Amino acid sequence: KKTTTVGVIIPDISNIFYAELARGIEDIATMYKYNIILSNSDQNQDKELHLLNNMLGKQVDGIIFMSGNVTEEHVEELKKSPVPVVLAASIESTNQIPSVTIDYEQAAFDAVQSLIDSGHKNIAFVSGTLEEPINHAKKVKGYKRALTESGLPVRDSYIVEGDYTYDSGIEAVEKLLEEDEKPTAIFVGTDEMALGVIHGAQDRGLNVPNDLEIIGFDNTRLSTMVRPQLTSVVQPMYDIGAVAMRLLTKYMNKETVDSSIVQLPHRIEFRQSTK
Amino acid sequence: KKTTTVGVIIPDISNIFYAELARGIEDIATMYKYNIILSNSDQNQDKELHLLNNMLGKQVDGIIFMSGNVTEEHVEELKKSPVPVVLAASIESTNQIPSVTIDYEQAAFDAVQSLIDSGHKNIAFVSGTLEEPINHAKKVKGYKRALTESGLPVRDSYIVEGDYTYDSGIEAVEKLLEEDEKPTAIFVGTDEMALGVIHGAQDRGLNVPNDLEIIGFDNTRLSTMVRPQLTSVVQPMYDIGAVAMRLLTKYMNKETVDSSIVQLPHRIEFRQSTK
Amino acid sequence: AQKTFTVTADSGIHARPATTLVQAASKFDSDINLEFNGKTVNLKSIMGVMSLGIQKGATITISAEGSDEADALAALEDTMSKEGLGE
Amino acid sequence: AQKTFTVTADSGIHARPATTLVQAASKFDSDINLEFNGKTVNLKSIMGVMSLGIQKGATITISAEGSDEADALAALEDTMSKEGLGE
Repeated sequence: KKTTTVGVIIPDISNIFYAELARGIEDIATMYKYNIILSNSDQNQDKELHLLNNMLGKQVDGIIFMSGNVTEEHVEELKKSPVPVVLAASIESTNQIPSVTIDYEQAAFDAVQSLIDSGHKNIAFVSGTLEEPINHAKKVKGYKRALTESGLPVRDSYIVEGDYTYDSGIEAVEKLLEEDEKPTAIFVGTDEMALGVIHGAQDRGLNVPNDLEIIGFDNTRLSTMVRPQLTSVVQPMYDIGAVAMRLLTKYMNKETVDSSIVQLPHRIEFRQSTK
Repeated sequence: KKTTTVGVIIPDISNIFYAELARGIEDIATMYKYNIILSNSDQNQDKELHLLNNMLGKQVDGIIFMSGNVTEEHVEELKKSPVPVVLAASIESTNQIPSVTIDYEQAAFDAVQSLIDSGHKNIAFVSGTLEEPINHAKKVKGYKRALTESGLPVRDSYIVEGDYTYDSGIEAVEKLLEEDEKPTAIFVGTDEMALGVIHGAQDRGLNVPNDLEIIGFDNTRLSTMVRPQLTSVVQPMYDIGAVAMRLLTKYMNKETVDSSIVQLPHRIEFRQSTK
Repeated sequence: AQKTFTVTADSGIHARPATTLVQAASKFDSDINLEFNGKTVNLKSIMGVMSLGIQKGATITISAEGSDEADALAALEDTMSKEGLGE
Repeated sequence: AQKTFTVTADSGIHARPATTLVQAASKFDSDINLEFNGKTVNLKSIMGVMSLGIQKGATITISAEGSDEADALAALEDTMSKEGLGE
């Protein structure tokens, strides 16, 4: 029966974000003696949906799954799964599956409004994948709400969404700054689409926070290796790993789980892309 | 007997370098249907030496091990190991254990001398861990040889070694540039200890390659997200993954192995920290 | 019965630095605890710490209770300051 | 019997872009091959490709041979250009 081995299906562990997430997982699943069967998901409904099955076949006492969009059906096979599943840094409406992640709406919101008081008029959003319920229903959500709630033109084209690259982070700041009405500020999810933006406008001659007051997401090491250093949202890529497994563990080792759905703390880490 | 599962003991997969190494491994060990039992090594002789044992106990048809210093003894338990081991992007004198990696001496050498012709007088080295036989017996080796061989003062203190951080990459450029005799150039292993150096001198007011002509190692994405963009050594963090397992696989699936010890190609990728 | 601290690590108590103390604290034999802003969870747990989101700034309080308190308050004081934590 | 190409991907043929073609090429039924600078290894292999260190620049040559050549030369031409490779 129980094999003391917990699979996990993460997108691409080339990705720093997801990287520090292993450590998250790896590091506790060890404390609590379970070999983690890593397995790259490459975000694809069959790559996901299949790969799972096996975690299951090659019997593993649980599964901490991850996606940038844990889909309607997905849940079903997931609700079905004979072994415990604990969605990590991923999200799906129903709460039906435990899920450790950070508070993605409000975090989005805070920086936005905490830009506006920096005497801020025309703000902007630059996130990736507007499909991911992690984006369009969350970081925009907050981007918008703190925005509306303080009467402002929620300009449905003040938001462009390159992938999760630096190159696109500069390339978005361009097509957004091609526009007549130029932005007193900018928001961004991808921690490095922040550099994509700083050395972004900084390449068409424009000082920060001098010309633009920027902010972003994650706070990951990448938020230091820049000039200005980047002022961004703090999310614990690892911490999500940590409290993820501890939680699956709590389920795998019949312990009494408190909240099946968690949201570790989040603060703002202002380096320099903000005054 | 054979479990179709290959363990791997890598230092810290928070580390980008090692990160893209999973993909390396993960991605082929899948093509060739073996579940990889990741396991963080955190560079420590017991953390290493033990952790192994288990790959072995929880029967896994092979082991691609990694360290920044695969030690004398290490080999012994390794030579002993009843299952195939294929050292990756790691090194140990004897060739006794297959080993896929890139050519660490000469690569070091090339940039050094390919700095010198850039009309270069007083060069410098800034690598991490001078213990790692991967450093002191290799990147310095080449740093030195191309250096001597073209008669130059191989100044045993033109080389300082912070850890593998950005912060230390700036902090080394300082204590090296505190010196009377200032460097027409600089070498560095850690791809990000390059940024550590560019925004390093660039912080005490000094243009690149204007004031200093810098170069470094890996070429990993981090070698684009900087201004100047960083001119550095190209090593395939993933590719090492790839040809690593394919090789273990060749051993695990009694195929005829060509060379037990490989060294995938390496070139120079000059962005801008070089003129 | 304990100590009191002022978090010095700019990445608070997260990452391994976190999985680090939950560790030591795991060991012992006392009813350890972390006191951060009103709130306070056994230190012998991960979630609780992680959940308290303890950044770089505040005053924190160790909470040792049981046949081996003192020893912890010290394996730990010596522990977090060793790891760039409070002081 | 084949084609000929000029590598456009600035990170040559490494990363998945590598594990990508070894793939397609894996499939087929022909004696595929990669011709890069004199040297040339079956494309149905990883090492060989990876070992040839094929950066962004050079002219490369596909090498199709056997009952399903043509099909490859095309699943592949369409393959690498699809993946930002040669053209």
